[PDB]
Amino acid sequence: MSGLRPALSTFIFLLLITGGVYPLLTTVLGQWWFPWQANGSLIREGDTVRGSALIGQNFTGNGYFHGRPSATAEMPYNPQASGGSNLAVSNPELDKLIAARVAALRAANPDASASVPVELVTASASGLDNNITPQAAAWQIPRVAKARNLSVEQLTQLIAKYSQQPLVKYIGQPVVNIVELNLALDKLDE
Amino acid sequence: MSAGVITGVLLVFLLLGYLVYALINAEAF
Amino acid sequence: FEPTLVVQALKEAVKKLNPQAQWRNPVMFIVWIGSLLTTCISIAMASGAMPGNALFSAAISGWLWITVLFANFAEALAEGRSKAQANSLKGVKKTAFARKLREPKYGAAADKVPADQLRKGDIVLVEAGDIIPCDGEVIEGGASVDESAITGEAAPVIRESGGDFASVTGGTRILSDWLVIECSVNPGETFLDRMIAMVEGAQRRKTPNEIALTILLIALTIVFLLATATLWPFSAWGGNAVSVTVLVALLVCLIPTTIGGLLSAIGVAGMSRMLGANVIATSGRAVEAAGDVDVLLLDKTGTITLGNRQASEFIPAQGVDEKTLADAAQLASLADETPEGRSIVILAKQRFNLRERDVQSLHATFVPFTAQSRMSGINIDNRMIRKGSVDAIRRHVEANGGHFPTDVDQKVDQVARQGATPLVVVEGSRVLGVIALKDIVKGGIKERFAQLRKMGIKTVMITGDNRLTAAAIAAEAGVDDFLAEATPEAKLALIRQYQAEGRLVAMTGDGTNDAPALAQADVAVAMNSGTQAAKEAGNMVDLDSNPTKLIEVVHIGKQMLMTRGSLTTFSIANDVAKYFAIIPAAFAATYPQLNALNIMCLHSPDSAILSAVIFNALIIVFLIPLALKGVSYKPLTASAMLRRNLWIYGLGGLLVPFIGIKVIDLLLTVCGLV
Amino acid sequence: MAAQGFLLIATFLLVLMVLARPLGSGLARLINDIPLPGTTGVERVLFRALGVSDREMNWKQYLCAILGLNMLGLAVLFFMLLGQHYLPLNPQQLPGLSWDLALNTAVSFVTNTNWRSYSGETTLSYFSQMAGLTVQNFLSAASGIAVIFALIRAFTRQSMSTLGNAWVDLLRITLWVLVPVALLIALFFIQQGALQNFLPYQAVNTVEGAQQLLPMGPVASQEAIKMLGTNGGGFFNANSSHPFENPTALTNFVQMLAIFLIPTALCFAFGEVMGDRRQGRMLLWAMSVIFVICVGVVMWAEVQGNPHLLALGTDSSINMEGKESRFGVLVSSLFAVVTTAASCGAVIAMHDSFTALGGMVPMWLMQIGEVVFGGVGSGLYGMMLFVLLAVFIAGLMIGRTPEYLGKKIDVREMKLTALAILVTPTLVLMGAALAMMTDAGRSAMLNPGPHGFSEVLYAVSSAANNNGSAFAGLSANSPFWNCLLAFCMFVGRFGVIIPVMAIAGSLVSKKSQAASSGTLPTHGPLFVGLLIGTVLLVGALTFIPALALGPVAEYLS
Ligand SMILES: CCCCCCCC/C=C/CCCCCCCC(=O)OC[C@H](COP(=O)(O)OCCN)OC(=O)CCCCCCCCCCCCCCC
Ligand code: BEF
Ligand SMILES: [K+]
Ligand SMILES: [K+]
Ligand SMILES: [Mg+2]
Repeated sequence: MSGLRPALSTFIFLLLITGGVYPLLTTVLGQWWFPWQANGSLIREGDTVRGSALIGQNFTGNGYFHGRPSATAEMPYNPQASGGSNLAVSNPELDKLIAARVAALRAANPDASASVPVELVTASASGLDNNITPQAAAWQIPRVAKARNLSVEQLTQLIAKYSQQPLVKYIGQPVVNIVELNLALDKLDE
Repeated sequence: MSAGVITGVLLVFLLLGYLVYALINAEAF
Repeated sequence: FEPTLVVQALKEAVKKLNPQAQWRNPVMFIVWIGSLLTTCISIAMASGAMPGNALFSAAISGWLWITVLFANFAEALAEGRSKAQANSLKGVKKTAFARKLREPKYGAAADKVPADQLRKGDIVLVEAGDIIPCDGEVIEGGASVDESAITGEAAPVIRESGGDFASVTGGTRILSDWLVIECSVNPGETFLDRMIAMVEGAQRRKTPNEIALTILLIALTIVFLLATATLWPFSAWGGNAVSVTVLVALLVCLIPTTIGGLLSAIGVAGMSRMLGANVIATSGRAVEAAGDVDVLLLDKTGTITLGNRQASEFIPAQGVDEKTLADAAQLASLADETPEGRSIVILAKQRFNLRERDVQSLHATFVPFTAQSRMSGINIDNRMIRKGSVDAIRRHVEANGGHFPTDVDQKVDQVARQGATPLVVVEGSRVLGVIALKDIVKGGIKERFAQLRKMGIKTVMITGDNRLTAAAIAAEAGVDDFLAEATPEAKLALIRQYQAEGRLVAMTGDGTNDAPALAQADVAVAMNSGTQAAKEAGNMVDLDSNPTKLIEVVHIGKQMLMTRGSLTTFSIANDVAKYFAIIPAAFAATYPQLNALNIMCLHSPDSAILSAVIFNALIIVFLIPLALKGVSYKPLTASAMLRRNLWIYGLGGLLVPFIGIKVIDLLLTVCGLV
Repeated sequence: MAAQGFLLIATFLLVLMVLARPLGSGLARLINDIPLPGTTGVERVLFRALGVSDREMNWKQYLCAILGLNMLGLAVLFFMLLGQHYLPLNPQQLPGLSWDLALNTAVSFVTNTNWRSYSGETTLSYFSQMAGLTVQNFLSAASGIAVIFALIRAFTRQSMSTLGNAWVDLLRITLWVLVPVALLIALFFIQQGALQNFLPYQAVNTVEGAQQLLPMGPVASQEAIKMLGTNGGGFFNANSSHPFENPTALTNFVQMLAIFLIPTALCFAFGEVMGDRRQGRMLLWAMSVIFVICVGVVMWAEVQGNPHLLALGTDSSINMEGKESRFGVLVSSLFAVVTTAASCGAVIAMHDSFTALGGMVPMWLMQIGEVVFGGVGSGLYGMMLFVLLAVFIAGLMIGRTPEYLGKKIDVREMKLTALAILVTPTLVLMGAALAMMTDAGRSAMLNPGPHGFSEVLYAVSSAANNNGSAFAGLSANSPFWNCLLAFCMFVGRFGVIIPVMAIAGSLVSKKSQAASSGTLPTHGPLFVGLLIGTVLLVGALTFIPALALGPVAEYLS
């Protein structure tokens, strides 16, 4: 019985309840309790936004900690066209990319080991990955120390300050927040 | 499109129709 | 299976290779299509229209043709002569005749013409022996029609003009003397035509196990069809593709042919077991149907009771010297030949000493049944003995003058209420008493019907005889129900009622009024003493001619259900494993890497597919020797039986494919055929 | 790193059973038409106002009610998407979708597929997302839970004709189950970092000279309901790896739980409604053995990884090519299996960059019918089709009559079960065959070799099984692909729902008989093994040639 009255009433009532009331209630409660996470978790340096604390940018300097590749549509680390390169394992273009990335990393960091970490050489799933494990971000303390004139002790304590272990060891990885790490690396040297 | 592939598709569809009709009328068949 | 049956099955197989008759078998029809495609590909290759090897596709066509031909042959034997035939009824209808009678009165000629030339209003003439041509209403004369095809009771009934007993039927043989019939139905719809149409025109259903296995077959066939058909686009993507002959051969190699052949393996093995237990079965489904029956319809006259109503007791009148009654009955019914007269003679002669008087050389004169006085007997020197029914003797005695007694009235009443057919003996006058003629149950039947009630089979007892008798016999025999006075259409409607509820019915009859019903029942056991019409309509003759042969039939049926189950496990496992053993050989052409998936190291795709067709053929042929052997018929729980089947059969079925195909391929490569 | 894999799987399943056992009691109160504790006057006023005064429904009326609700939702969502340049809440003045893309999106969301051939950041406009896609998440999830309510009622009702009211089932399910749970999950996610706001896109100026434009939709509510009702329709392009949808590892764990929550609860509830708990624990055992074996295989395959990495200069060969550094490779493996088994479709990693076996296992889990903790409501009645099939086959190999939960099964149900089991594989094979035979269909593949065919197969497999996930290298935004996948989704979904309602209508009118010699118990290791065998053998006997020319060809290469 697709009776027109109970069918149209059920659908309209569920429409309002699950389309307006539920979104609105979640928005009001979020904006009341967690207004910084719900508005983007943006970083403010006065009147200018330096980016979310979750999105991660394309650092290319020589005194900055670099993240993974992106492979987003228009430019690297583009929040408007997220999506990673879907090159298979058997695609030779993936090897073509990885060889060049390893060569560039060995050329930029001639003072560390010659076994590049896997994180830095392969793209992320969203192309907006702000995170690299402590070891992958400690592989490049020589370069950043020479560039900044810091010591390895200051830089390793800095990386330690921005690491974030998960609750239990086996549901995630310990990771570094690169955007804030580099903002603090700037604020350190005035 | 061709002759071989079209004939094969026709034959496969006829066989599938025949099998589903024989599955609905399982008593006769 | 004597020789003639095998040649008949071979011819029915070749005849059933027609596509219009193969269409009713999905798996074998697909094998038929594949065989046709492969023979056509082989011709197109031999002629030069296509490139390739024509003798490998010819060998595959030839083996698919052998698979189809043997499948049709095995199905011929198992279910070739399972239908209800009306050959005897038709023979009576066609070889009939009768004599048209100009000048409707008796004093005229007799133009012998076929029975189809008659029509409504004609005036036919029949005399002793002839078979009444068609329906009608006697107008002149009276006789004794032998209406045992309609009712069942083989006692002649008097048909005469004027009164109520004037309607005759076509097919019942007249016995006493002449009568002038006037037809009453156009040649279209007589009674014989009605029941010839009831016999042929009644279909037997398929059991539930058959339908379940058929649905499983069709599901597996759709699965394999989709897989092997869509194989071509997927393989043609990566450069080279899969050949066409390889495709059709793979299709007709993968599908479940063993499961298709299982129904005939169980059919033949069931018929063999039945014959071993002294029942001649003509249908293989009948045995499994007996395996799970729920009702048992039973005839009375012919089936349960001997069927000729022998003599039981003498009952004299007041001071009439019972010895005199017995002597009179003996000397009177002497010349008679019907079982009732000889039975009276035997009863009197073994209940008293009267050997001296029996002789056929003496001068006495025997008065046979005249149908005008309705009493037979004998006339000896200054003697006149007459045996007859109550009312005929009443008329005779009243006509002479002698006042009819009153004791006989109540006496015959009592005998009738007992469930017998009373007679009367008279030595000119002073009726000498009654001689009940009750019909005797065959033998140790109460026990067997108790066993049938314990097994969980209801026991109706249909009849074509009056209620008094059906009630008395149903009491003595020990059946549940009964339906007295049931014409053939009544029996057939009862069967259709009972088997419309879903349950199966197992009628056991012998006469010609049972042929409709026997033609519609699932297990139709016809007594070996029954008429040819009964024996042809049924689907298993009972050479012991005992109603309670069903207690052994249902045993062999339960055992054939156990066998059908274990063989079903074997078949399913054999098919699922042959898929894995065959299909890895359809990838060697597309990607060389997939050679790693060829676990049995078969030679090549061509050899693998030829091995598969050979193995399919050999397995269907060997399935029958598997059914014949049987299994251990122990009573096991559902789970224990399932686990045992899985272990022995399901795993033997798993290993037979791989080893069988490998050895066949080894023989091919060793012999050089590749 | 095998101790970590074992601990991850163990903790997942343990917390899942703990959370789902209490909810199963609630769902059992709903299947028995009993009102929940405190909602019995609210329910009266609401039903009187909506005009749904209780009056039962046979199977025809129930089926027609469900289909009518779904078609009304389809029409509404289609027209809404076409005309989104007239509706409010459009900060970036996006234009209305096409006819082919709007049709595919409507059909996908209405049938619980949530197949995405677009980019949500630059296509939809805060009102298609809010008042369209998530309304259909709630409605499709409740339609699926209601069909299974009707089927359990058919199994437990003795000699009746009516399966209860459908409108009351939808309202109870939605209001009392899907909205509160979703609200709590949404508030958690927002606490962890997800978005909830209606602001215009934010203009960032990077630490260096670059520029960025961050999208700022109301992400958390749709995240919560998408996971909870196994819809799996992301707000952004990267489905559930975007830092605004899966902020941390705790949210990822809670999403993995949410997906498998109601499936498992429905299994506990099915066990409780028959009065025999063994009946339900049997389903949980069969489903869990397959899920654990698949997870272990995928984890091993990924941890082995790309062999060329360790030769080009890298330090380890683990496959970290399509995975976020926020979750490990073990977590991404577990989630790949979880989503493909659960018919959810939310992807935490790029399945196209997985290795050959890694990618093969989720695909096969999709292709066997999604009867391993399958979709919300869909998984359980799919598994019940397979249970009826296994009971039939066992009856066949013992020679006795089939019988499940007392009621005797006849051949009309066997015909319906066969058709229902054979509809999805025909759509998969036929659609993939048509896709591979037309230039338009096979010009979408991104990768060469057998991996292109693997992409095409995975896409039509996902659409035909209402899964949703994809390899995402397939450039499947064209009229051909949109129309093909729309047809596959629609037919799969409803051509499976219809035979289930027919079977329920045929079983509700029987009466549970007594034990016999043809009654084999449907618990214990024997029937679990028989049921696993049935499922895996049907799947293999259909998809082995298709998987030998894709994943296995590439793996063995
Ligand atoms: C190589 C190529 C591979 C192709 C595979 C095809 C194989 C087909 C048949 C062969 C099976 C061989 C089985 C041999 C195993 C022996 C069985 C046994 O002994 O059961 C052992 C225990 C009992 O526990 P219990 O304490 O004793 O009982 C306490 C009661 N609750 O559990 C068990 O594992 C039972 C396991 C039974 C599994 C059966 C799976 C087959 C299902 C058939 C499905 C086919 C349908 C076609 C699809 C459309
Ligand atoms: F032969 Be029965 F009496 F019909
Ligand atoms: K989904
Ligand atoms: K998706
Ligand atoms: Mg008889």
